[PDB]
Amino acid sequence: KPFVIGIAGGTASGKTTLAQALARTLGERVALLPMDHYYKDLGHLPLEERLRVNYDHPDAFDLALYLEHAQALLRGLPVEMPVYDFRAYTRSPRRTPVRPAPVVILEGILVLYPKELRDLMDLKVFVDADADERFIRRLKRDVLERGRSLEGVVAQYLEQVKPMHLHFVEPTKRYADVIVPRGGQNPVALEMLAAKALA
Amino acid sequence: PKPFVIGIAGGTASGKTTLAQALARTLGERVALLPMDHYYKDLGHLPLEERLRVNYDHPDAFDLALYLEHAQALLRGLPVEMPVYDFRAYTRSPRRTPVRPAPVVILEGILVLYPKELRDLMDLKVFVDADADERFIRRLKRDVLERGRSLEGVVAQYLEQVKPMHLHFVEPTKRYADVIVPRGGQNPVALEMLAAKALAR
Repeated sequence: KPFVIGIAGGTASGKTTLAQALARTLGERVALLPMDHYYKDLGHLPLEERLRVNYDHPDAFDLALYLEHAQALLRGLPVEMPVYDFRAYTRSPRRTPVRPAPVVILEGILVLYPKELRDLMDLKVFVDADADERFIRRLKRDVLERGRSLEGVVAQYLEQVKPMHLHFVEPTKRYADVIVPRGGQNPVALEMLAAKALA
Repeated sequence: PKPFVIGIAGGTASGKTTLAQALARTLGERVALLPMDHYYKDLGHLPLEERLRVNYDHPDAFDLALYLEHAQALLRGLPVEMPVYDFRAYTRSPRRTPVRPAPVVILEGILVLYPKELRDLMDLKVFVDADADERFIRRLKRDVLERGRSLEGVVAQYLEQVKPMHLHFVEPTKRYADVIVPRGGQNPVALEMLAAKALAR
């Protein structure tokens, strides 16, 4: 019976801001599950790998765990969402609690990739943005805010992000019920999504 | 009381028409529908031959001023005399059809999101997206099966007239939309969301 909204789109497409805004509009009546909070725990491998891994490939995601959490929230059961130790680039043993709610938001680049996930959604959304605009947003954030080097941002985008978006993320757009452009700055679409939820 | 104005664009046979009509159906007498394809310029001053060569997908074929005029009228709860196209003479006939005002107005058509003046009148800008191959197929099946056209005729007309206009004029307007609707002819979720958003008033 809880309302399930899946929100997909490219990295830095504004899908995150869109989901975060949707949640804040509904307050404690929601349960947001960020797929990026579900990378495969690779503590066993050295820090040689990890960071060297393609975090945009489906195999990098602990799909099984995500689905389970999605299913629990659906059956009114609270989950222990995984906290990521970005200090060592491995899943932190710390667990952030997610109280079940009448409306559930599943957002992430591959939230529309698996059928078992799509079937759980009452509403499917794809945040669309052009590659150049998505690259620019990620750029401005990493270089201007996070102090990353220009060169590094370019390389990581080209060898890791772009090939994954084209091969896995982009095709999932045809499964969406609604496609939202300018996901980070689109009051109308936000309103439409919230109103449907409040039903 | 504004009222609520929705722009609905998309390519030919993208299902934009199907979506608008179905949305208006849910809203009943509470909605005023103005398809821009009822606003092609009057070409009586042109000999029949010249009217046959006009590309009806070029924005120059549309009577923008008259459309913008009627849109502004309905925004004031004022009814309008929407024109009717005659297929016998390939031109706008003198006969009109009254469109009564309503709390929600739907401006639909190819290029409905093309002019700035029109977009400024819209509270919600929707673009119905569909791949060109599918748009061709849909239009193809409609013309051969329901209009008795040959496959060669539809292709030539599609290649020399429709495709270039869609690429140069229609496709670019997708960037102005607030929401993109795929599979416009069969999307109850999007249709419900549009219905419920209009029912907000």
